Amino acid sequence: PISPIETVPVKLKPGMDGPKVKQWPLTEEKIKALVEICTEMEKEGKISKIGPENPYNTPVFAIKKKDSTKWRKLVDFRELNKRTQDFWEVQLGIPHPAGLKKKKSVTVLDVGDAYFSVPLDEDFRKYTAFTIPSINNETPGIRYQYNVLPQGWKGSPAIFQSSMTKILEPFRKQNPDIVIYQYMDDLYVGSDLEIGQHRTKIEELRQHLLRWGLTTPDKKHQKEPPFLWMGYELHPDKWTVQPIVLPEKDSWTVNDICKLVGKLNWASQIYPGIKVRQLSKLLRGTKALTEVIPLTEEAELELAENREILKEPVHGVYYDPSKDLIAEIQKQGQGQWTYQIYQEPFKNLKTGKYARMRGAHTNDVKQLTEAVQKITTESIVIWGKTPKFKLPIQKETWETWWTEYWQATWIPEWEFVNTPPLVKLWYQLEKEPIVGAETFYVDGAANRETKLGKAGYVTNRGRQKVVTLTDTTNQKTELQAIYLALQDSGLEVNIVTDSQYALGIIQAQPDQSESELVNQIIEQLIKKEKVYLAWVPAHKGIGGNEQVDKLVSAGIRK
Amino acid sequence: PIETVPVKLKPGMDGPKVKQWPLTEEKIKALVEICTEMEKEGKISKIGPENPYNTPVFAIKKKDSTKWRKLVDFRELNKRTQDIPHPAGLKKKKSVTVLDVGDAYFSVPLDEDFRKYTAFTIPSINNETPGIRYQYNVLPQGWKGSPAIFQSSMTKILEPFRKQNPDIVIYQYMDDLYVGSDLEIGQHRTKIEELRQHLLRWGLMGYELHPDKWTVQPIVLPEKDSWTVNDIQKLVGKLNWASQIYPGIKVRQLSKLLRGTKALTEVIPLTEEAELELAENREILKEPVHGVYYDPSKDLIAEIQKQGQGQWTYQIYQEPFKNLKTGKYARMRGAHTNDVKQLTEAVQKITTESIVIWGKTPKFKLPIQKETWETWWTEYWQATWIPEWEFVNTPPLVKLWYQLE
DNA sequence: GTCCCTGTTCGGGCGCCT
DNA sequence: GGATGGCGCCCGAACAGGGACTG
Ligand SMILES: [Mg+2]
Repeated sequence: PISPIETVPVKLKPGMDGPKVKQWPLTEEKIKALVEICTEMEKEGKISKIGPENPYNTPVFAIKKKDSTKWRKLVDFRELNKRTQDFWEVQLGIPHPAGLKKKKSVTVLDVGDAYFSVPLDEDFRKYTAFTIPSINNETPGIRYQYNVLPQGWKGSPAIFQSSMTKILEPFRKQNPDIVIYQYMDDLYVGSDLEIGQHRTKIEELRQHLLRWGLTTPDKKHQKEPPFLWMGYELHPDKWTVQPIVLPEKDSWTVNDICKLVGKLNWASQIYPGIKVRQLSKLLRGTKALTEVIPLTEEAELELAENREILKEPVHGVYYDPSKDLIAEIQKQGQGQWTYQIYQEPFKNLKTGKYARMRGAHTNDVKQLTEAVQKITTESIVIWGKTPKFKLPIQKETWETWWTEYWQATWIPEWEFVNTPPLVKLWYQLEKEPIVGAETFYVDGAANRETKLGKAGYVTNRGRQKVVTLTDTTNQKTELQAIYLALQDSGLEVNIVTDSQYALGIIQAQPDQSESELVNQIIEQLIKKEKVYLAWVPAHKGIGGNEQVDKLVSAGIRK
Repeated sequence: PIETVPVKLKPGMDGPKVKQWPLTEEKIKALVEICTEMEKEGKISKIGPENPYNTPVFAIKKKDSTKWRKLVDFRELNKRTQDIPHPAGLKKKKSVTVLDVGDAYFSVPLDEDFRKYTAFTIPSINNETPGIRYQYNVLPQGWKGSPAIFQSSMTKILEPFRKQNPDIVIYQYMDDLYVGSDLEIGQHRTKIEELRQHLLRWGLMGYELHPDKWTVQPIVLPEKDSWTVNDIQKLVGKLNWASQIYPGIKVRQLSKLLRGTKALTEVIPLTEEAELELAENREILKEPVHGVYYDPSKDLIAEIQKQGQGQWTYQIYQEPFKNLKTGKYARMRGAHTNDVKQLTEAVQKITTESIVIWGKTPKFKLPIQKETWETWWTEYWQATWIPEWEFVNTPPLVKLWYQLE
């Protein structure tokens, strides 16, 4: 039937009018499937025949369902959507089985003909006009309009999900201890009741929905485990993801990699150790989906070790609120991280990965803090609380970092775990000038017009050197000078630069960088035993910042 | 009951469309319990997705109480809302108490054509349920127009208490009422309880301020008996920057001591003219900043520098190098120090001073990653207002300028 | 003013679930 | 083949903000 619920008032954008698009030709098979759908919907009152008083029209087309047998009537409302008002989507996320609590009895049933049972605003039904042909010369084409929610409209998902919440509100208020996970028309129902008393409560839900025009066909009424819910399999005490089959081409293109990485990201929620850095690196700078790209040696190696992880059995458990939430992070190279959330040892609730490369320059401690935040925000969505962490970083290594780091950074309750590779700082800048170390006064200068520059230094022991550069900037010359001082100094050196840009990068202690010049600076800083970096204002006559400034400015400035 | 007052937006500005951020379980349970009681009393109503506007919402649990306070981040709506002398004596009272009179805004209805802009969405744990949206029917708490529309009725209530106590300054900002006096500790609290009873006769907190103790942290210079090249180089760079604020600062004689290419650990004896130059600079930093006038039509900018060891320095200004106040904020120096928890306490004390001194919230430049702040800042918030902020990566130079020895 | 460098946000593609 | 919405990932693109530079 049709729900007796009040419609949602919808308007077009100001100054706009309904669409006027002609129907494209359709396959004979699709025409025969669209007429049986429309002839039955016209009887049920879900669509109404219109005449010449309706100047609007919108194409339609039909695709197969996941059931693969019946047909789904879709409408290409791309024009009406551009002219329809803006909505606020009520679906704030996707439910995850790790957030489910252990229930005594579980039922998963869906609503039949979900959209087509919710009415559409009467003043808006004229814009949803469509036309369907038939056997030519034997009967012309019929023109209907939607009296319910069409599949292809912008506002249909938000209106259905909102109306579904209003319908389930009296049942939830009356049965506050019956948990109903509501995703579109799928209904996961859990209770702490005996199976006989639970099935009684299910019929009360089916009679309540039937009162609001929503039927629950027995074909989609699951009564025994495993329950097929949101793409998982719910057993009484554990869950698992439906089988994931990776593609296996030999001439991988952009579109092929885009779906391989997409499936691996979906797999990393329960399969620990998934890494997609090298595969995602190939997709850089591409232009077309059909653009073929050969895999690299590290990409072949990364894809191989991923395929081995999926050929292993793994499952998740359900959340117990009386116990703690524990997250354990493991480090992979090239800024990759994986984590495992559990309450009992080796009984994971779920897993995951973090590899978002943030900032041009960073280190492992920054990336670990970023992973702690992404996990904390993700845990608040699924369980509503913050987990306790098990991080592969020493207490002293963290105390040292947030002591010298000028920004406020904090990690919640955690403890150190000895699971290499550990997170460490590969070098430490000195806080005071080094006694017995040669003092380098470095400076760089570049010309904006010709892109020519010079980087060099003068030392308090009489040494000086100047290197010419081509196609450089003023910031790069300042960095090139610091790299030159490290190259020609001993294991302990004092450097004085006038570039707060270069000083700010080095004080943050990066171990990886997009810039190869900065990486070369990082490698030098690791080999040094002591480094002290001071700053003086440029063009103020301070020595020996003046002697080096006059040396690099010669021939490129003034 | 009472006739509504029409309120519209600014020209060419749509309503707010900010997405709700994840809330913890104990905060959602509190908001659901509060919204149901607000809906029973007609203060809010359910709305659908045809309302394209949304404003985030959360809750705070005050110190020692099992009561939650609903908080709506309405500062994005206040920027779009269509646009009394500030008491200069409030910053001079011995003690000032802050009262939360936000409940009084529920007695006045809201303009019907404006209610659609005050929408918010209550999320569900693990997305068990789509977002349940509401909208306000009366004057919302934390909105710019709520104290303005209620300004007429507010003066009627406080008038007899203002007359009976002329030596008491009562200033209102957002859902807060600032009450200061020169009474002794005890008679002040007795007088605060008198106002609480007088405010409960109509319909229907923390902690305790002392604006007399609000001091400034001036730029101080190091004092040594043995100076090296590094010590003088760091001093010259600090005075060179400080001369942007204090034009009297000179650095001629200190710079000539560094002629040549010297080692950083070489000890340099101060000449008489250089030692005198350092003495004159210390007196200049003691003088107040000249020619700084408070412009109400511009934002108050507040920078914060993490100095470590629980020390936090801040400066309030509107124009570059035109500081209105430079102070510090120190807390516990333990090993379990929470940087985020200390930073939110700093921005609350700084905002509280701005509301007292100038009656406006400052715009913060916060030295913290954006993701780090939004994840934990609501767990330590305790005020009914929310100042606007941006996130920055400060140079470690400003850290050393406002340093402390 | 311009050039440079780095930050965040946005929408494109893919993955998953009427 | 030809629709919509949610969330996730990754990428490049279009901004905004601050610092340094020419004469
Ligand atoms: Mg320089």
